[PDB]
Amino acid sequence: ELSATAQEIIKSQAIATKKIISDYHQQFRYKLQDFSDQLSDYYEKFIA
Amino acid sequence: KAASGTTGTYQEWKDKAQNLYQELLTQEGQASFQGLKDNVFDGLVRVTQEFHMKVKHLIDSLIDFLNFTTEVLRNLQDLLQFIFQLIEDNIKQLKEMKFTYLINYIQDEINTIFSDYIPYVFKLLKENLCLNLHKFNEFIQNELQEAS
Repeated sequence: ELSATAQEIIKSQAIATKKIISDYHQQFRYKLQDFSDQLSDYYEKFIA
Repeated sequence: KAASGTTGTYQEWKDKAQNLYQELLTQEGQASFQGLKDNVFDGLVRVTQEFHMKVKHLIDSLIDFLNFTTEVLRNLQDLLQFIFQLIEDNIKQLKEMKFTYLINYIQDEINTIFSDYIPYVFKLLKENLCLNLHKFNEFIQNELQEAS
């Protein structure tokens, strides 16, 4: 019983552990895209 | 993998634990030690006989070595042989009157006493309490009558 309980607990933990990283990586990339877009208009905003 | 291995090892070792439980029950029954006592007594008798022979040989050789006292040495040899025979008799006796029985006897006695005599002692205390209380009532009634 103890072995089964431990196995199911670790299985439950693993999915959420992966889920967090999966959520965060895409936003990590979108931030790079946003920053690259921002750099384009720096000179124009400055001059204007 | 670690959990599987641990469970396997535990289940493997569960059997020898129960074998040891049976051995412990046998030991508490005191039925596996008397043989060791018999073996050690037999070894003691054998060693005593061998040493008897060696000592008498030593005395006999010493007599000739000195001659190379006599009556005293021969009497001492006879007395030492007598003491060796006494020692052998005592060893045989000790083998005969082994102590293994009283251990099991006292074990059974305590096991019986705990479950049998203790409630009776409690009942004795309860009965004595009630009797003393009633006697107290009687005596105070008499004393109060006298005081009145």
